[PDB]
Parts: sequence; structure tokens; C-alpha cells
Amino acid sequence: ALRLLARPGDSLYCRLSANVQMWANVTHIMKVGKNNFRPPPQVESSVVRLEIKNPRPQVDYNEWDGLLRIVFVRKNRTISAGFKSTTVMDILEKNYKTFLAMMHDVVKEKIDTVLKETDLGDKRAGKCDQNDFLRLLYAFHQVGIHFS
Amino acid sequence: EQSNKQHRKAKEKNTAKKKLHTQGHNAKAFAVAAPGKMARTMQRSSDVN
Amino acid sequence: FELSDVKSSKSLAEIYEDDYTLSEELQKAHSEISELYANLV
Amino acid sequence: NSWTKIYPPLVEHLKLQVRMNLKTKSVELRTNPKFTTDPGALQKGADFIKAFTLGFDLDDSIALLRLDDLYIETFEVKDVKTLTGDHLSRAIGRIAGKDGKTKFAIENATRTRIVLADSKIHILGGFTHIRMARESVVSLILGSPPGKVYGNLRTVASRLKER
Amino acid sequence: MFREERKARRLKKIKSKTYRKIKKKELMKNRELAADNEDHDIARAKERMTLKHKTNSKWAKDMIKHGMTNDAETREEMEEMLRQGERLKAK
Amino acid sequence: REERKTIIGKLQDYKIDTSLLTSSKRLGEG
RNA sequence: AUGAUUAAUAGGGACGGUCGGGGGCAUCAGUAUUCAAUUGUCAGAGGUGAAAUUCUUGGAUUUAUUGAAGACUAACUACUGCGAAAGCAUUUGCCAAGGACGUUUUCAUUAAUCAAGAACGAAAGUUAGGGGAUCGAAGAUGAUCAGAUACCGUCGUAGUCUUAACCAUAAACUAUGCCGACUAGGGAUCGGGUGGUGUUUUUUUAAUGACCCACUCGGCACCUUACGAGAAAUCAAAGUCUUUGGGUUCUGGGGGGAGUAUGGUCGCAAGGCUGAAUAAAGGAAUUGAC
Ligand SMILES: [Mg+2]
Ligand SMILES: [Mg+2]
Ligand SMILES: [Mg+2]
Ligand SMILES: [Mg+2]
Ligand SMILES: [Mg+2]
Ligand SMILES: [Mg+2]
Ligand SMILES: [Mg+2]
Ligand SMILES: [Mg+2]
Repeated sequence: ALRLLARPGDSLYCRLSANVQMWANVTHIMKVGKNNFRPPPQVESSVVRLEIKNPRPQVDYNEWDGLLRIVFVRKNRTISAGFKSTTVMDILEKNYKTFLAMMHDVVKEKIDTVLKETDLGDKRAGKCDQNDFLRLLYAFHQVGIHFS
Repeated sequence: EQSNKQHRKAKEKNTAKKKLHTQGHNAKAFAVAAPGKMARTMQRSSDVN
Repeated sequence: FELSDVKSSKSLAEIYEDDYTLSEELQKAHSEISELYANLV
Repeated sequence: NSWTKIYPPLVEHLKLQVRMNLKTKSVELRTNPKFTTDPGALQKGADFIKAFTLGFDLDDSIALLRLDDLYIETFEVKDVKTLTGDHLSRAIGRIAGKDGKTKFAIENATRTRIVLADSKIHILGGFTHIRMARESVVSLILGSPPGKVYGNLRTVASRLKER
Repeated sequence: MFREERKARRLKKIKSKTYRKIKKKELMKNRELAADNEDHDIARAKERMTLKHKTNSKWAKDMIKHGMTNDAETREEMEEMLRQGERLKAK
Repeated sequence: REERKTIIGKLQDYKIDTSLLTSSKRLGEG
């Protein structure tokens, strides 16, 4: 539950928080102690209220996950580093080949411009807000890179 | 039927002297000179109030 | 059922030797009860 | 001090020609062409004396002469887990248990014999017997308390009796 | 000597109250089975003057005053102390 | 929020299917 | 050219032979893992409790002669050693450093403790390069049958290594401040020293070296102890004749498991366009009904 309620910049801020928070708002109601059940569980319990947004924010379910995942592999590490992994370039490079169908150095350069122009390449996913990812999500779409 | 002995954790709760400063200011500085007259005069004032 | 926790007197040759050769021990207690009863009655 | 009970079975039943060499501190077994008859007796005698050499009671070692499907399994604690210092020393105590009770618990249930030569463990039995024993001893190494292992030892014991 | 030595520091390093309590328990049982009033009177004589085995001692008073002996295990130790003191006072 | 509204509104201009796009789930394959 | 006394079983320095898995820089060896070459053979190989992804007739696995990459020093390894601690196990060389021992050598109180302040600091982690053999968080995927073998396999990013910089937390334990004195017996071990008309060796003697015995310093420790302390476990220190003074630094004013409220302090969201749709024999039936 604390991951769901986690706010940007907090220790428990994670991919689950980022994904759920943009499709709904979660709020704490009460705390339930382990004594309140028998046989007593080894973990504490809680009650939360989930309010799903109507209308659903019009962003692709896959694209939002795709960007969130690659940057949350190391949340406390810089976003630029998260894209330095070799497989991140390979999975992303083919995704660009898909865009052209309907170049490793180029996708390297394109990523460099996006992180530099958005001024997001030097911050950490654990300290980022919905808007920051959305701006990151755009800047890749403009340069033709789609995550998922 | 084996029960290991508890590991008495190092105190993470604030120590008593620290608790004084856990507010916006230093609680030790805003005191009075005569705590004896502090209690007596207030008790009279409270009932007069 | 109970599993012994002390060293077996029988050696591995002996335990297998037992297998080489419902229970006679049960059938001895079978009779020993009878004579106690036969004497008691 | 046990040699008086070692050479008789080999020389008589196996018809082997036995000797122990003080100078090299080794045992010597030779097949007698005019007397020996079983081709597998020589290796069987070698198999038997090795078992004693690993730390085994003689009478248990005799089982290898009597039968043919008894084998030696061997491994070290470090193969299971890299335990050091007290962690290693305690882990040995877990396998033996108090008064060696735990080692006797496994042995009776599985129909094998165990020698805890410091970090070195050797197991004698049928292939089915030793393998399950390997599981029980290893489970102790990983940190399982013996009492839980004792329950599992009882479980496998019943399966052994039914079949 | 080296073997008898070797068994000691390993045993000396194991200080666990459950283990040591078990060892002490069986030691007394062996002591009693295997192995006069003047000594007893002297033993009571020391006990009756010093007053060492009641709850005025530093340890016992510390446990009692702080809602700390209500846990059973420490109560057993406190009670064991009183009986042993009670045994000395016996006549 | 109003900044968010522009971005999400602008996102409509750049939207594409995901069918052939390989997800980032493949990231660990290496 | 010219005023005072010791040289503390206090301290600093010097000198002599040693001692050490102490540190840094080079250098050597070592199997093993992976990969590659050549080489003989032909079906599987692998892995689990049981299997499949997986590699394999372009030859797997296995055999043998080599080579290359990067770690790392097994067995010796011990109730042993060195370092302030964290830590430290191949060969040889260089660099400086160090404890103890011996000294009829030297300075003469130079010392103990330590807020402030400074150096180092397990593993993990951050920045920028190199390297990347093995392992391997994350991740995908084979299999999802069976409870002792119930979390297994294949691939594997960051990381594991190194260079130059950041963080400063552990059951960083002896759950046990530092310095000094005193208070029982015994023999094991390490380093040094002393002594013997002791053994072995030097296989010419010898002298050394290795052992034996006795003593003496310093160290890790260990047995017995109605010596004292403790409730006890236990402790030669957690001891110093009933109640308390050798010197000094730091910490605490009450434990453990649950809850309640808050005139207190400091923090903590989203949302404004979008909307579904016969109760019942009107039955079951290889089992029924008349
Ligand atoms: Mg006044
Ligand atoms: Mg002097
Ligand atoms: Mg010197
Ligand atoms: Mg050494
Ligand atoms: Mg030291
Ligand atoms: Mg790097
Ligand atoms: Mg330690
Ligand atoms: Mg002292």
C-alpha cells in the first residue's frame, strides 16, 4: 500500500506508484494492526481508497509502461544512465526500424538530444513527477522513438 | 520448540535530550527563572479565569 | 510411529540379513497374553 | 586391533591372498589363480577395506563383502555452502546433533551409515538409500533445524516400510 | 592434553542460557545421586545476618520496581533466588 | 495541470499502435 | 669557559640479531572456468524429485597436444600469526614501516584521558574511463506435475575486477571504555633472551641449524579453584573485608508487546467530460412415471 500512496521523491516511489497514480488516485483511510486478525499475520495491514479517473487519461497503456520501466531499472540512478545499457539501445533501435518500416549511432544521437533538450538526463526516476515523464514521453515521439 | 533470544534493538527513537529540540526551536532556552512561582501563580489565575 | 535416535546394534549386513529371513515377536506376545489370561481366569 | 576380524572373511570366503605392508603402511590383496574363483572378489575386497579406511565400523564394512549393490557416496560441506569459522563448526554439530542422536536418526530411517570426519561426510547404502540421505544431511547444512528434519525423516521412513 | 584443551574454548565460547541451563540441570542431578547440622546452622547463620536473598538486592529491586518481572522467564529467576534463600532459612 | 493538458493534448498528434513494437519486457534478454 | 639531584619494572630516541598470511610497487608460479586451434569416435549431451526450453550428423558431450582472456591462491590452514580497526595466505626483488627481546647506550617528566579538529573505515551504493573469464540483483523465457528432494533450468543487465574521485552505515560484539597497581595453582602455544658439560645433524671434526630440560620477559588463550563478585549463567576480571574516593572520556534517567486522543510541530492528492441492460416440472431420468 505504501508504494501505491508513495509520492514523487520518496523512498518508496516506484514503477507501481507511477503507473497507478496516473490512472487513479489512491488515498490512505486507516491502519490495521496484526492483532486485529487471527492467526496473526507476519505483516501489518491497511485500508486504502482507489478513485479511478473518468475519463481515462488518453495515453497508450503500453507506451507509458515502456518509458516507466527502462528508467526505473535503477530509480536512484540518472535517467541518462538507464539508457546507456546495450540492450536498451537494441530493443529501442528495432523499435525505430518499425517506425521507418511503416542505425545504432543515430538512435544514440537522438537519445542524446532528447535528454539534453528536456533537461531530464541528469535527474533520477525516484525524484520525478508525472509531468516529467510525460515530457520525456513526448520528446522521444517527436524524434520518432516509440517505446511501446 | 526452539525459541531464540530477542535481539534488543539499538534505539532509533529519539533520546530524551534530542526530544527537546524536535520542535521548531530549542525547548531548553525558553524557560523561567522561578518554576515554584510558575506553578503557584498559574493555578490561582486558572481558577480566576 | 517412532524412529529410533540411538545407534543400531545391528550392522548393515545384519539389518539386510534380517530381510533375507504377521510377526513372530507379535505372535509371542500373542501367546503370553493368553497364558496370563488362562492363569487369571 | 581389528585386523583379527578383517582377514578371515577375505581369505576364506573370498579366497583372496591378503597382506599388510608396514613399510608403505598399506594393505595388499592379491588374487590366487589356483584358489580364487570369483572374478569380482579382488575388487570387492578392495571395496570393503576402503570403507574401513574412510572411518567405518568393520561390521558395517562387512556388508560390502556380503552384498554387491552397496556404494560409497562422499562430499564436503563446502560443496553445499561456504560456511566458515563458527558457522562451519556449528553446522557439523547440527548434523551430529546432541549426543550424535541426529546422525542415528537419519541412519535408521534411511538404512545407511554416516561418518562425520570433520567437514568430510561419507555415506554407505543402496543407491536409493544414500541419495535420500544426501538430501537430509544437506538440508541440515542449509540451516534447517534438525527437529523439522526429524519429522521428514519419519515421513520417508514410513514410505520405506510400505514398499 | 591438546585434545582435552581443544574441547574447551569451543565450549567456553558457547554462552547461551538455554544450553548452560540444561548443562547445569543435569550436573546437579549427577551431583546429588553420586555425592552435619553444624554446617547448615553456619549457612543459615550467614544468611540470617547478611540478608542477601530477598528483593532488596540491587538486581531484584531493579526488576520489580519497573514492571519488568511480570514476564515469566525473569520471574522464574527471581523466584528461584527466593526459594534458595528460603531453603537456607529453613530449620 | 494546464502544462499537463498541453502535453497530453499534443500527444494525440503523435500516437501509433504498439502491435509490432517489442515491449521493454525484452530488456533483460540481452 | 662556568651550578644543581635520580634515571620511575613512566615515557621518547639510538644500537644488535631476529620475527611477522603488516603495507605499496614490480616479477614468478599455479591448477581451475570460459573461449579458440588441431586431433579419434559417433548420438545424443545437458538439468531436476520428474521434465522442457537449450547445444548437438557443419559432430555436440567425451579424449589428447596446445594457445588466449580475466579473476583467484585449494589441499598445508591450526582453539596459530601480523595489523589501530576494517582486514591480511604463490615465487623472487625494491621501498619505507612495526611489536617484542637484549643493552652497565642516550633526553630527563617530555605523560593518561580526550569536546573542537584530523586520517583510515566490511559489503552494498554514485560519477567518468579501462577491462569484462566466472558468478550474478533486475529482467525475459522453458515447466508449472508431485511436498523430504516445493523452487528448478536457459539466457543474463547493473554489479562482481581495476584507475581517479563520493557515502560512512553493521549482531562494525567481549551485547563488556582507556591508563595504572594488587589479588591463586598447572602446562600447552607464539617471538626473543639466558643456562646444560642433554639427543640429532654437520657422515672429516666442529660451530651453527632442529629438538630435550629449567628459567625469564611480552601475546592469543586454556583447565582446577569455599580467593572474592553475582540471583544465576558465569568472571583472574563482571574481584579490591558488610556502604561505596587511583586518573579520565562518553552515555541513560527507564524495559518488552499492543492501542486511544490531539488547541502542538513538520509534511502529504486528484478531478472539469464520460453513461451498462416464466421465479418456478416450460425439470431430471441408463437412476423416471403410471
Ligand atoms: Mg525570584
Ligand atoms: Mg629509565
Ligand atoms: Mg631495529
Ligand atoms: Mg605461520
Ligand atoms: Mg594485536
Ligand atoms: Mg564503469
Ligand atoms: Mg568481527
Ligand atoms: Mg587493569
